[PDB]
Parts: sequence; C-alpha cells; structure tokens
Amino acid sequence: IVGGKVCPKGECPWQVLLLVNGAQLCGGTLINTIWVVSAAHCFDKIKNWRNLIAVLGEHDLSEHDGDEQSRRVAQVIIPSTYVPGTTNHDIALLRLHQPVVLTDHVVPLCLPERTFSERTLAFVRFSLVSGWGQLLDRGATALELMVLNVPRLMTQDCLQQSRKVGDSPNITEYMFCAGYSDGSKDSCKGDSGGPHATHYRGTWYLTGIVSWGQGCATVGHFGVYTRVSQYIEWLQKLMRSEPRPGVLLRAPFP
Amino acid sequence: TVAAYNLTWKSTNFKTILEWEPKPVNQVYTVQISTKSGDWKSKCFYTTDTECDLTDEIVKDVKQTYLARVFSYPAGNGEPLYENSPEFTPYLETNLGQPTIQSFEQVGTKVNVTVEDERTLVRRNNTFLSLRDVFGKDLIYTLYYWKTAKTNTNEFLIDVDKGENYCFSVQAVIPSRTVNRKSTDSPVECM
Amino acid sequence: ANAFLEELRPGSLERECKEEQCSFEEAREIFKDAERTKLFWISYSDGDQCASSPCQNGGSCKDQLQSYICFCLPAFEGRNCETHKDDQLICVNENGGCEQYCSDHTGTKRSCRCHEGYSLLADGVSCTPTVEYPCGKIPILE
Ligand SMILES: *[C@@H]1O[C@H](CO)[C@@H](O)[C@H](O)[C@H]1O
Ligand SMILES: *[C@@H]1O[C@@H](C)[C@@H](O)[C@@H](O)[C@@H]1O
Ligand SMILES: NC(=[NH2+])c1ccc(N)cc1
Ligand SMILES: [Ca+2]
Ligand SMILES: [Ca+2]
Ligand SMILES: [Ca+2]
Ligand SMILES: [Ca+2]
Ligand SMILES: [Ca+2]
Ligand SMILES: [Ca+2]
Ligand SMILES: [Cl-]
Ligand SMILES: [Cl-]
Ligand SMILES: [Cl-]
Ligand SMILES: [Mg+2]
Ligand SMILES: [Mg+2]
Ligand SMILES: [Mg+2]
Ligand code: NA
Ligand SMILES: [Zn+2]
Ligand SMILES: [Zn+2]
Repeated sequence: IVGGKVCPKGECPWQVLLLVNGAQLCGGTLINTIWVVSAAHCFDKIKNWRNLIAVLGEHDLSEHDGDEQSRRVAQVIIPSTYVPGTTNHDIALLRLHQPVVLTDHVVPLCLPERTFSERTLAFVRFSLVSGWGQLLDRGATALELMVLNVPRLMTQDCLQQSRKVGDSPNITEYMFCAGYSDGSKDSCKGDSGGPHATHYRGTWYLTGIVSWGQGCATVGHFGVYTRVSQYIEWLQKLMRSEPRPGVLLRAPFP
Repeated sequence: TVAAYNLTWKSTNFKTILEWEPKPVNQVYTVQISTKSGDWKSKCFYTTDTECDLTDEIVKDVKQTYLARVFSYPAGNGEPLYENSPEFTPYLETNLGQPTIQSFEQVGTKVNVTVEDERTLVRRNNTFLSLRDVFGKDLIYTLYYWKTAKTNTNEFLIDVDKGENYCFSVQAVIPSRTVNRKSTDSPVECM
Repeated sequence: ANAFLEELRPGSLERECKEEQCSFEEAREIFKDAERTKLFWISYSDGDQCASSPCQNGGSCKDQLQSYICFCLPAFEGRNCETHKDDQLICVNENGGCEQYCSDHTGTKRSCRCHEGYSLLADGVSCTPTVEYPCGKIPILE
C-alpha cells in the first residue's frame, strides 16, 4: 500500500495473509469461517498446491502472537473464464481445511447481495484497501498491515482520467477503478487479492479485490479492482459445493 | 440509450434545477448529485423529464461545490451511459432574484426606501431564509433613482427636494462576485 | 388606451399606467429619458408569471422577469412542487431507508431485510446481530 497508514491491530479483522511454502503470496478476505476470497492471478505460478496456508489475525509479520490462526487451503476455485497472465475475472474462492475461530481479531467481511452492491455500495465514495504489499512501486513490502482510503470511479470517468498507455488491458464490466491519479496513494502488487471494503450504515461489505494497475501510484492511473458484485451468485453457489480431491478447481462462470 | 448533453444549472435564490437534453425516446433518466468527497445521491428516479430539482440537496450547504450526472436507462428497466454536469457552487453562482421595493416614506426632508426581504429556498429552523440571512455582508442593495445609492441593509435614506416626486428602482448585488454580480432591476416605483 | 374627456389632463403615471394600461410611448412621454422609460417598461410589460398559479401542492409563487420561483411545503419538491417526497420510498432512493438490504414491491411498500447473522428490528429498517461475531463489524472498537 503506497501512501496509506498502518491498520491498527484488529481493525482490519477480515484481512487474510496467504502463504505458499511458508512465504508471503497474497492477501485475501475472510467472508465466513471457512471461505476466503482472493485474486485469481495470485495462483498463476503455483506448483505446490498442497502448500497453501491462510493466516487470519495477522498484523506484524515480524512477530507472532496469540491472535494468529493458520489454516490449510483445501481448495482454490477460479472462474474457468480466467486466463493466467491476464486481468479479467480476477477472483478466487478458497476453502479452508478447518474453520477459523471468530474472535475480536478475526471477523469476516460481509459478502453483499448483488443488487444492494450495485445500486447502493457502488455509490459510497470511499472504501478501504489493505495489505502487506509494496510501500512504493517496486519497493520493499510492509511488515505491519497497511490500509488506505480510496475513492471509487465509474469506468467512463476512469478511462477519461487515465493516461493513454499502449497495450493497456481493457477495464471490463468485471472491474472498477478506485484511487488517485496524482501518484500519491494506491494499492500495489503485494496487496493483490486483498479487500476493497465498503462501510455502509454501520456494516462493512466486500465490494472489490486488489487486482491490477499500471505500476503503483503512477501519475495518470488508478488502481483496478475486481468488481465483486458480478460474482455474488457464482460465489454463493460454489460455497455450497462439496470438496473435490484436487486443490485447484476451475468452475464455470457465470 | 444516448447520453444526456448540454447539462445546465438553472439557479435563482438557491432554487436549483439541472436541465439537459434531449427529450427521451425509449429511455428514462436518473440524476445523481454529490460533493467531491461525498457519496452520490440519486434524484428524479426514472424520469421522462429533462430537468431535475436539486434544491433540497444543495441547500444543505450552499457553499459546497456539487457535481451531478444524468444516467440514461433503456425503457423497460452494468454501468449506464451518463454525462457529468459542470461543477456548481450555489453560494457563488445562484442568480440573485428580482427585488421588490417594499415601500418609501418621506421622513423629514429625506425619503426612506425599503426593499422587501428576498426569500430563498434555504429553510432554517422551519422558515425560509432571506438573501441577507444567507449572504450577510456579502449582499448589498443598490438604488437607481431620479442618482445612485447603496446600502448594507435593505433600506436607503436619501436626500430629496421639497415636493419633487422621485422614481426608484433597486438591484440585489454581491460585490465580491466577478460574474453574475447582480439581480435584474426591480419594477420602478414613483412617489 | 384613450377615451377623449379623460384625456384633457396632463400626463400621469398613476392615471395612465397604474390605474390604466399604458403603451410604451405613453410611458415614454411620462419618463422622457430613454433609459428611465426602459427600466420602467422592462418590468411593467413583463407580466406576472405566477398568474397561472404554477406552484402545486400548497407551494408559493414569486414572480421574476419572464419566470417564477416556487417555494414548496416540506414534503414536496420540483420546479412546481409537483414531486411528492412521500411517494419516493424506493430502493434506489438512499436504499429505501433500509440499513442493510432493500426489496422493492410495486403497488405496495418496499421492505427491508438483513444479511445472515442479523435480524430485522421492530422499526422494519434496522438490523441487529443474532451472533457474537456478525460479519462486517470491528469488535475491538465498538
Ligand atoms: C402558469 O402555470 C404553468 C403551469 O401550471 C406554467 O408552465 C406557466 O409558466 C405559468 O405562467
Ligand atoms: C407560500 O409558501 C408556502 C411554503 C406556504 O407558507 C404557503 O402557505 C404560502 O402561501
Ligand atoms: N493498484 C495497483 N496499482 C496494482 C494492484 C495489483 C497489482 N498486481 C499491481 C498494481
Ligand atoms: Ca504476526
Ligand atoms: Ca382614461
Ligand atoms: Ca388613459
Ligand atoms: Ca400621453
Ligand atoms: Ca400619446
Ligand atoms: Ca414577471
Ligand atoms: Cl487446517
Ligand atoms: Cl505493478
Ligand atoms: Cl433580503
Ligand atoms: Mg391611481
Ligand atoms: Mg395616456
Ligand atoms: Mg410620444
Ligand atoms: Na497515481
Ligand atoms: Zn491481530
Ligand atoms: Zn502464525
């Protein structure tokens, strides 16, 4: 997170730290005791599928405390429409082997209904994005969980305010921009899969997933997030599914 | 759908209506309004009108800067086609309404001319606030009579000649403005 | 307008324009100066745009040049106070007043619902948790 602040311990209770072979991989968002939402691209280079761990209650990566809960990732479900190396349909639903225990430091973020999300949450200006990613484009990553307040834009505005770049990905209906074009604040690579959480009338909901961007806090550019509202039915359906032998599952979408 | 165009702010004494084009053909509109850091509020839901009263939103804080956008929706019911409006700061841009000379009294060898309180759409603690209530020292009234007088209140005390019956007309003025500094002249009233 | 025996008197704004409707020239003959006559005429011949009582639902009209302003009663809005604020309780209008979820029901009133882990309150719009750790709340603060 570039230009944000440390998220006070326990104040981003739904943030997940994903590890592969014990090393930092990506962020994620707890949505209930068993399921975590992250970004599909986070699994593009995975070979040891049985070595994925989800850590809840994490804050300071340099210190362990009694609030941290680690669970084995039993399943990673990605839309079959997603193509590795690309940006569209950048979402993954992970099933934890055993449920985490809900505590003052481990709380799920509400997955909202689609219409409520499209007609109400989508018009709440600011939302928070977090993670232990880069503190500067191409810089070192964070030891303490970072959080940033970012304003959302309708895609027409995003396109109109974004600096022209050859080869740039299309910002589809499955994404949305949020952030600042002024080079000062933005999420970054290491924040991938983390939440874009929206506060509304006293409750926090999952509206986006840290997905991609041109660098991080690059002038003339905004962060691009997976539009979670487009996947509500897909996520709910899948959460009611039974486990399969393999870890990775490419499920049809819609 | 076709996106709205020529979005225009029509505002007088804070009565603020966003107008646009074109007349709808198999499409309806919805308007949204917000301040730079505030959330978007929806108004005039699925209207076939080409205007939308936003008075109630802007009077919450007349000194704020608002931006609006008009969404186009196909008839019958994914981000819609839309057009953003120019920014609008009510305090700095609302037109001053045409004033009315309330009365004129020959007090002694002078004439007192009183301008009727101009009421606005801002309604403090149950009632409609006058222009002076809203602008305070930023508002002055000017008098063209037969030659020119200016006041920080709503009253003018001018010197007149014995038995000469004068004619007057007044204007609301916000001197600090560079543009849209004054109202239209009030109707002429003579002794 | 003219009617001979009444035309014997000298010019009078009250007589000719205030009591009777005068023409631009009659007015010009009275004010003499072009500018004077111009500012008088501008409003005199403008017409009362409030004459047609354009303000609905108990609103009040205030005339302007070639236009008017409608001051509405609290429960109405619109250029002519034509919009009933009471007929706007739909989900696209600030979530229908619902704290969490909103469901439109055409012909009848909208209803409010809650996310799992919350139940709808008496008021029919607020939600209360039914579990110790409902989603979307930060316990270390509250
Ligand atoms: C008379 O009233 C109508 C509407 O009631 C309005 O459109 C006119 O402009 C006004 O003079
Ligand atoms: C005009 O203004 C409205 C608000 C009400 O006060 C009416 O009674 C009045 O005539
Ligand atoms: N917001 C960003 N600039 C961003 C997010 C994810 C990512 N992988 C790269 C850049
Ligand atoms: Ca730790
Ligand atoms: Ca006569
Ligand atoms: Ca006559
Ligand atoms: Ca004459
Ligand atoms: Ca004549
Ligand atoms: Ca008039
Ligand atoms: Cl486990
Ligand atoms: Cl990057
Ligand atoms: Cl006034
Ligand atoms: Mg008379
Ligand atoms: Mg005559
Ligand atoms: Mg003549
Ligand atoms: Na930037
Ligand atoms: Zn903790
Ligand atoms: Zn641990």
